Amino acid sequence: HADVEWNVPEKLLKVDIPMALSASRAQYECQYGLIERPIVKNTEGEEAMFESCSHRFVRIHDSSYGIGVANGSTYGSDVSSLRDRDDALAGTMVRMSLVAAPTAPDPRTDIGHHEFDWTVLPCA
Amino acid sequence: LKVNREIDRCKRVMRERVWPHIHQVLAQCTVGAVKNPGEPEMPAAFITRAVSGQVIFQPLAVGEPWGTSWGTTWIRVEGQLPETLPEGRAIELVFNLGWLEWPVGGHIEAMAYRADGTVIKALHPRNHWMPLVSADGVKDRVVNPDGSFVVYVEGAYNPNVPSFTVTELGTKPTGKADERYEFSSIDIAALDQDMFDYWADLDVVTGSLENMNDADPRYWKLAKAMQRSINLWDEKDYNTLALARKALDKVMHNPANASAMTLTAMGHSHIDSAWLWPVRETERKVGRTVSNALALMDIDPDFTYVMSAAQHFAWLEERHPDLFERVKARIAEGRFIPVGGMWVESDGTMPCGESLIRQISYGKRYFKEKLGVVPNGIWLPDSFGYTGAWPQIAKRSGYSWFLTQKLCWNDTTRLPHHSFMWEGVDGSQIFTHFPPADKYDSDMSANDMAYVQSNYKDKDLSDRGILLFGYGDGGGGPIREMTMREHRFESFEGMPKVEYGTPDDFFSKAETEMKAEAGSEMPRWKGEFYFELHRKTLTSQQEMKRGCRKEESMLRTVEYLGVVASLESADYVYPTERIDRIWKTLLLSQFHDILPGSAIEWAHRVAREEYARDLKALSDIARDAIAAIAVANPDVARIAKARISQFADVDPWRPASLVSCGEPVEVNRREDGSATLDNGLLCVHVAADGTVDSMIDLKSGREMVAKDHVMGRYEILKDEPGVFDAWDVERDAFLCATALADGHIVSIETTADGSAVIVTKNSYRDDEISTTITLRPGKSQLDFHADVEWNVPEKLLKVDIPMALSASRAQYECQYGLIERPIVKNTEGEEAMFESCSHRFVRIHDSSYGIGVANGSTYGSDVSSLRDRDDALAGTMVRMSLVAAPTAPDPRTDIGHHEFDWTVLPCASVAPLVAAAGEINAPTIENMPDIAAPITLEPIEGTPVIDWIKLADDGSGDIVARLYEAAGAKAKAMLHVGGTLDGWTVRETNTLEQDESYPDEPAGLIGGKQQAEGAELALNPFQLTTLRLSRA
Amino acid sequence: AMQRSINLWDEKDYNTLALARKALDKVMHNPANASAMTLTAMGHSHIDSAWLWPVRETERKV
Amino acid sequence: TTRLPHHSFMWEGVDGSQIFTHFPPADKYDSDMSANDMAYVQSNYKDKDLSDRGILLFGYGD
Ligand SMILES: [Zn+2]
Ligand SMILES: [Zn+2]
Repeated sequence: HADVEWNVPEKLLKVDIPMALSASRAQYECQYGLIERPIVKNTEGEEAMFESCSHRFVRIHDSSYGIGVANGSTYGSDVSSLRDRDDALAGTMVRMSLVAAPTAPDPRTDIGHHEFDWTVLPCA
Repeated sequence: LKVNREIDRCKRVMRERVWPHIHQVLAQCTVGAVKNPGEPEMPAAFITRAVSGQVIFQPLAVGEPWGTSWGTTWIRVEGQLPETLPEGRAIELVFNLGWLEWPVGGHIEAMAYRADGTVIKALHPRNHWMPLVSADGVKDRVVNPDGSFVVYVEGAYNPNVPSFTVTELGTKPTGKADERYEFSSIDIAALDQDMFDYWADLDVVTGSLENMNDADPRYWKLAKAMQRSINLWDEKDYNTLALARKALDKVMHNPANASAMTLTAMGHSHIDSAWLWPVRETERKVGRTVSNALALMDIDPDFTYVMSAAQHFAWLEERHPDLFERVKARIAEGRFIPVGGMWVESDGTMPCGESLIRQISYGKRYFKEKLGVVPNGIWLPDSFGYTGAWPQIAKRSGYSWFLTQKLCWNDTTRLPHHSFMWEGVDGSQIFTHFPPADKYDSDMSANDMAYVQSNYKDKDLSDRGILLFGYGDGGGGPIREMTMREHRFESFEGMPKVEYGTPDDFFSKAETEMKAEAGSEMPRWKGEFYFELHRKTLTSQQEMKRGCRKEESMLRTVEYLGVVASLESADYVYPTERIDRIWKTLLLSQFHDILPGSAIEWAHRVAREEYARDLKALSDIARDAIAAIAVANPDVARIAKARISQFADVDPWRPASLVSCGEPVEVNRREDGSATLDNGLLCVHVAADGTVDSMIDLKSGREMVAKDHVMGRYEILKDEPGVFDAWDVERDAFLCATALADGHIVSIETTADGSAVIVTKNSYRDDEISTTITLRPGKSQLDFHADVEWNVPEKLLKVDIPMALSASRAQYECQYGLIERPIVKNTEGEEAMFESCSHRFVRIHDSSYGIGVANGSTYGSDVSSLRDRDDALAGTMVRMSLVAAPTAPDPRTDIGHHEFDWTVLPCASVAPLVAAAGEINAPTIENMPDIAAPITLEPIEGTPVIDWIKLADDGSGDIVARLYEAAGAKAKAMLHVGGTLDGWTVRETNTLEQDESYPDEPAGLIGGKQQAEGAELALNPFQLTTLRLSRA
Repeated sequence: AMQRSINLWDEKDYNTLALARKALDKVMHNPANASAMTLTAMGHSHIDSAWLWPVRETERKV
Repeated sequence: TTRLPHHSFMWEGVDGSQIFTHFPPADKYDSDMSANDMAYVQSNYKDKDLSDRGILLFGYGD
């Protein structure tokens, strides 16, 4: 549970959740049901999906295990693979966007005191 | 415009006013020849027989074909080498035997020998000349004290075989001269180096005007000098030549641009081990190409040449012993480079994991004892896609980089990058590069420079590429015209910088600089390289695909028995050499032209009867080894019809039998023709016309057949493609398929064991399909076995399996592991994947259930969703291709009597599917005593599978097991060993059975070398580890 | 280099300016091609002595 | 309708006397010394095979 006192414009904040489980696709939820999107983006069109929506949770799983993260009010995230310092596969990074501060139609947008809540679970 | 019309004048000047005045003809030679349309003999045995008296050499006829198709003509040439030869000029023979120009390695070739059995140089369409004197007063050894000399020429009258066209040429020696090639006066000529340099300069200059734009002033400063020169050269006054070259010099020395790329050029000729010619011809092709390569290492230094396919080196060792010691002299020098240690350039997707590992091993072994080299990367420029398990195998085999180019022919999509990091399913990554020229056989033209620099897909952060040149696909190598137009492109402002180099150094520096430059932005590709072309190569010649699996699936049994018999009986010699010969013969029939089945009728005929011979020879090593175990354990038990299938459901390598041993299977014939098979675990209902139409999983209580569909319906597609008949499938065919609704049940019966069988018949206008559906007691799977009497060409057969389970992706298997591909293809690039490979099974599953289908020899399939007649979702259709009949290189391909086997399972997890695939692909043997396996793992968690228990190759007596993980989840297990090898140690190796560790690769064992009994194993998803057990 | 520079200049921290210019320097010093033309530049402004204004204005324009 | 063939040439009158004439290849006297003008000057100059020399005027004119 985080309390932010955002004051600087033209910046974007987000937190990360590095998971020790590696898979080829990530699992989000829809209004009713679920979808999966690639993690490693191969073609030119896939690299255009570098940030995506997520209602209330994101799950990275395999045949027999999985780790999930559920949020309160974020609505945004992105996933990518993680590589160890000796350059072996480590897991998957799940970053979820918390608060941004544009300037174009609103000069003073999103200034001060935002709350955020989330939770991490091991879930088969 | 005036310039474009000035280019034509310059090209015609090159072709007529400059080119002929290079070889000044001095005198012509007397000739006599002997023809032979049979199979050729070894040259060494002919020369010594042709020196004493035993050949007559009746003279040739000027203007007639000098041979017959697939024949050999030996020609004895005698000249005089007269006096008054021009000063400081080279003297060489010129062989103009009626050459064409388009195919270099396709039509006739030749090879010139000395009168002791030694090779001089080979003769090809664009490279037909032999050095007599080298413009320096030194003569070749074949010159008498006077000008007399004598040459023997072995000429191969190979016909030109079209790629896709019905023909009778690729069958057998005809004895007739179909394509006429004349003789036309072999002669002697003096070479003019200055005119030759002038022609080279003109060629370099005039080829750059087609590729520049009329915006830089260089385009105009060039086209002016080209015009001033050819306006100054008068072929009737030699003194003007020196005037013409000086005009075309104010533009030849201009330093390259600041940002221009840098290309590393190496000579390279690709030889397809068997395609459009018999395999008895490839040996001579390798010989000719290599001889050409060494005759170009004395035209200029600093020229480098690469060569792959250790099998080619072996073929060269046996046929030209003298030409072998000249190669090794260059290897130690550093200009001749053997690359990519492998037996042959195998296929990239079809062979199993053990095939690839054995190829790498045999190649590395040959490159060590003979040449003394250790390659660092895999050389595979020509292949119909790549499996996706390649990165892990390569990294765990000691390799560092990877090379491909064939993936440019994709019909829909272009890959994003040329240099990138390729990560497999396991997670290991390998640096991969495509040559930007989009072809391995370049001619070092200006067109190729312009294309390389203007097509390279990573010009912002790499500015470094590779460039291969030479005449390939049939041999021939590079010609001396290519090398002397390389020194012109060294700087040549307007074009990339070019320099010679070796592949290892280029790859090292390119990878390291691209890494240290890009940062954590390095391009990356995870998955497999699906080839969007040539879909029919998965089913082109079925007897080749069935042969590759049946031989290899039983090499596993034969090698396992050698382990069991070498532990039981105290005296039993394991036949290493026979097995090695069989393995090499197998790896030769997995070339990228003969496993896809796209070669002439002759090549497949030979390769087909090899599978028959080695299958028979293999099942005599087996029964001779089983005889040893039979005397060591003389009273335990013996069962007929056993099958050692790795990873069963209860006992992994125990030899299970074929007698099912359950309670009988109740059969309920109905009056309308339908029947109802029902064992304890399934309730199958077969309709009146084959085609199971409902299958109940009595354990869970779920329908297994998609509603309003029937399982077993045969379709026959109408595939008549545009080009590459034996290669690819139109999408149009998928629209034209017609089901065989007619049919009936021929017989319903039960057998002695208690299983139930149903025998069906089906026909389409000439041919017959008779299926046998079996239900065995105590097995939750349905077995199909079909016998086809295929007779109609230009058709394609396949069966369908409609599944009552709907998902968004389908699951196939790779060499080691699994992959998933979409079912509903959304984008334009996805619709290009309408047919795909599948080794041994396909699974359609969801969160809590799944249905799988395993096959025996098919290798091909495609999936799509199924929609009910009221237009609600029904399930998924799985169709797998059985047999096709092209016509292009083989007029009579795949005619008559094919067999097929497959099985369908309900499987929540993947373990029973793997067990069923292993159990359906295993061969049968007789009188096999049932004894527990020596190596066993008790699964604490996950699904680890021991694949290839075998003996060591060092002859020391160790055991080597290759175990992996086949579920996609981490697996923990521990090792249990039988009472025959207690006290033994265990340790971890690489795939080549050597004590080498790599920091970027996880290991299986926990610890080091320790006692075998009780050692534990942890395997991260899709990991491949190798255990070695030693007596001490 | 154009992309690397503007990704480095933050108008709320002046010390980053010196960092941004150094990125847009690995490409500013590259010698012209061998065959490039040569142009002789001179400052020149053409004054139409009378057009779209009275002639009493051209004097001030000069 | 028509473009003249050359930018630098010898202009001979009715009498027979000749004078050396040049057009600035930028096709305008008021240039702003932009990259567009460099690209245009080098890619439009009509005698690049034997002259490789041109003039370039810049400033706000008219
Ligand atoms: Zn090839
Ligand atoms: Zn004016």
